Amino acid sequence: MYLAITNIVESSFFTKFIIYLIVLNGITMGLETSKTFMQSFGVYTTLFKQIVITIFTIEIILRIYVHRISFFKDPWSLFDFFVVAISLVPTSSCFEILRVLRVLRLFRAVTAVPQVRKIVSALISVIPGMLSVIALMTLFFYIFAIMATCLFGERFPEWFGTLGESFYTLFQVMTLESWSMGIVRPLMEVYPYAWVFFIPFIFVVTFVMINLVVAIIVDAMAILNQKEE
Amino acid sequence: MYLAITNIVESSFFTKFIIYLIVLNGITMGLETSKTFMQSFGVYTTLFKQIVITIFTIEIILRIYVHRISFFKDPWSLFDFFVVAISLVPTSSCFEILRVLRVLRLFRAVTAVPQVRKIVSALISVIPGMLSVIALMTLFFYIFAIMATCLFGERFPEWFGTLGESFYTLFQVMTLESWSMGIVRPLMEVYPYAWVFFIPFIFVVTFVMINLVVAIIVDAMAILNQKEE
Amino acid sequence: MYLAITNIVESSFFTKFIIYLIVLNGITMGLETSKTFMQSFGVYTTLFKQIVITIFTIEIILRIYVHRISFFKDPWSLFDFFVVAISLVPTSSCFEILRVLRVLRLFRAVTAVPQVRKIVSALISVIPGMLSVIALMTLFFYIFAIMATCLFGERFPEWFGTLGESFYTLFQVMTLESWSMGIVRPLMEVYPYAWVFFIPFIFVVTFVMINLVVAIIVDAMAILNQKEE
Amino acid sequence: MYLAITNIVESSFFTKFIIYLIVLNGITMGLETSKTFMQSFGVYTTLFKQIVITIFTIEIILRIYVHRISFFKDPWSLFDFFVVAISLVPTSSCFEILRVLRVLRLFRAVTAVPQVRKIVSALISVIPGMLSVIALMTLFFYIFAIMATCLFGERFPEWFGTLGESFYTLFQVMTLESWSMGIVRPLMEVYPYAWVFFIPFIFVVTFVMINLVVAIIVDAMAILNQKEE
Repeated sequence: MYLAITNIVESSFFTKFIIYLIVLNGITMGLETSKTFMQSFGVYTTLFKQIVITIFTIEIILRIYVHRISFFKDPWSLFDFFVVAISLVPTSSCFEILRVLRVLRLFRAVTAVPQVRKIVSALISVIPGMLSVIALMTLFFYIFAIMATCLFGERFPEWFGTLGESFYTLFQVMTLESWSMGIVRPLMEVYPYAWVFFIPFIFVVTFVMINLVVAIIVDAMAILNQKEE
Repeated sequence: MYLAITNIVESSFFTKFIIYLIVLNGITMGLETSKTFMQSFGVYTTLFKQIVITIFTIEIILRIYVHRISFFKDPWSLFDFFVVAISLVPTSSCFEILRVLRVLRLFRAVTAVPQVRKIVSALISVIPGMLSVIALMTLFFYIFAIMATCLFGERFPEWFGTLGESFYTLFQVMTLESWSMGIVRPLMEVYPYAWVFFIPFIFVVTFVMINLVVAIIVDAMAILNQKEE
Repeated sequence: MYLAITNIVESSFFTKFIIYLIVLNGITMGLETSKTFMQSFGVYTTLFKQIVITIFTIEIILRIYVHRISFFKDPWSLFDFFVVAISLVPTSSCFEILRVLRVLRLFRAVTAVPQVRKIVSALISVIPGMLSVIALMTLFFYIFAIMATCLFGERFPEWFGTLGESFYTLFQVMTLESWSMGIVRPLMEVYPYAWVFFIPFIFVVTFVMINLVVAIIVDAMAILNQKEE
Repeated sequence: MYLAITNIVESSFFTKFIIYLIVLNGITMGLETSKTFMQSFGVYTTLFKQIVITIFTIEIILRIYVHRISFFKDPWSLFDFFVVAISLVPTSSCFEILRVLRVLRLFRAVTAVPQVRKIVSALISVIPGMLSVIALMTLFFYIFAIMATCLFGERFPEWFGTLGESFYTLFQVMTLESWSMGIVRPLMEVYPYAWVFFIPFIFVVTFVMINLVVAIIVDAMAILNQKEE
């Protein structure tokens, strides 16, 4: 009946069986990289793949059939429905296998007891300031990318062509690798005063990326210092 | 009258209209990078640019006409007058478009509610120590640049020529990229005991740049630990 | 007798003599690098090596003979038995000399007084969260290595061949050096939309490596704020 | 008399005159890099240098003559006597000009009021743990340099020759630049299992360099939490 199926979806036996077969498919996705193992057991492994994908679709849509609107409030349901919906089509560049990320559900069972609850609570509570931090960083990258494209546009072939590639190059200047010997020394061969555009930028955006660490450390100590009042 | 004009400058309708047209020309500068869009809609877009910068000078000087000395106390007024006055000349290397940075005014509206007030209060209160930190860093770069120019002056063409380029090269050694395979291995081909000039330097200035992070984290927790007394 | 030998193993004279000869062989392996010193005093030096490893095996197995099961509870015993048992064979790639690491026992005597007790207590207490952090990081490297092998498998010769080398290359992208000019610019010569695989990855795993620093700083202040209640 | 000379050494007029001429020689050592300025005003400038260094020796030895043993307790006296005594000889590799670092004495006057007293107190109090941290790091570099020299000794020409150069190369691996494309990819062309020597090392020593930041942040908050009891 309706009540019996809503019991049987929440059965720990069959749910742990879903976890069993999904970590099984995770390790045979680890085995698919070894081409010889796919030469040896190929039809068996693609049978494993196709069967666990169709029964994965079966169990997710049965989770819909039991909890048509009751399935809405769970962010883990947001996670697994993202995994089903975005990775529904396999006629693409083989990237179905990110559904292995479904096994992240098992790491709910480690979030409870051994002191990582405070860390994940800090990670959850750091959201409404870190989003404003990344919006400020997007504004800085926007204005500096448009300034860099107005300056170093024509005479530079590949690092400042479009808006997206100029954003990419200034992002790589933020990641702090070879801005001198990959970006500056070709640029000072033409423009002798392009250094005064980079030197504030490498300061300000890495300083904001340090301020993010400051914000998450004070957010991870606010819950600690809550315990004295 | 005079009072009515001082009311009409503070009208939320026309002020939000200024914000509307400034984010409009901000995304128009986002569109100027795509040169096909400038090929198609060019006269319209440059009409947009010229008209909104003319009325931008109009509204800023009207803000002067209403608050001749009352406009002095606001650091946001310092900001917008910097943006207008330094970027008043367009007969230069195309860099007018940093007045898009004016839309930073809109991010006052996010500074109030969602917990970033403590972060920006930490960033405001970190000033009178971080200025001494950057003065110490400037002194270290000064003495190490003059020592580097006395040592590696003649026999190296471009990394230690002037004072500014030597300061630049030691700054890049502080940014920690290819000091070995871009700076050391040509240097040890001539001077076999020039390593002991770098190895203290890469330690001391990166250690001070870590101490800056220490100072801003303790300043971002001082406001937190103030709330128990 | 049995009791007298269990006293003489704990004799401070002979135990500090073991410490004397083990720091002696530490600086002897510091001297083995200079091959002229091995040309001059070589037979004496290898005599020193063979005699101290023979008597080292003697004293460790005498520590077993006195404390057959009483020797179990010490993690320092785990350390020295690892050093003896894993490096018992010298017919290998010359790597016996990591038994010099035995002198780490002497740094127990600095762990007591001068304020490093709090640091080593933080390092001991940071274990049951940092293990979950490294398990999460291993899962991320697993899924991103298999996704990288699906995407950049065939047409790239050495950076994405097996599973281990693809894991290695994405680890090097985590170490943040030349992902652009060593990994991206050959990749964008073929795939024009392979950047959107890297740009989330370099964000998420370096952000988790920053979160590790957050966890160890709040663990090093929890013992501090313990002292007010 | 004797008392009057011990007053006249502490005269604020002549002491501020020493500070005046030492910042004067600081800025003209900033000017010596411009060789045209040395072409124009050269004899005057070297006259300035020679006269103020001989009167610098005069005032330092007068500080000795007034306070023969009373000059011992000051670490600033340790600083200025280091500056005079180690840099007394000018017949060397031109490196006299580090006595410009004497102007650091003026930054005592900024250590008092504007909140940096807590930062420099944290920097003073971080000593007896950070020395043990750097001793541990020296031991790690010692054992890993000897292991790297035993493994990659013969077939590698310049990165693993002596003990000092192998220490230097593993230090550069700690500085995290081109360990892959400068150190690994030549090494995996011969040894296919040398990666398992690097991958623990780049983890452990950068993790200890992060733990240094942890120690200095908790030391900079211990003085903060001192103010509640």
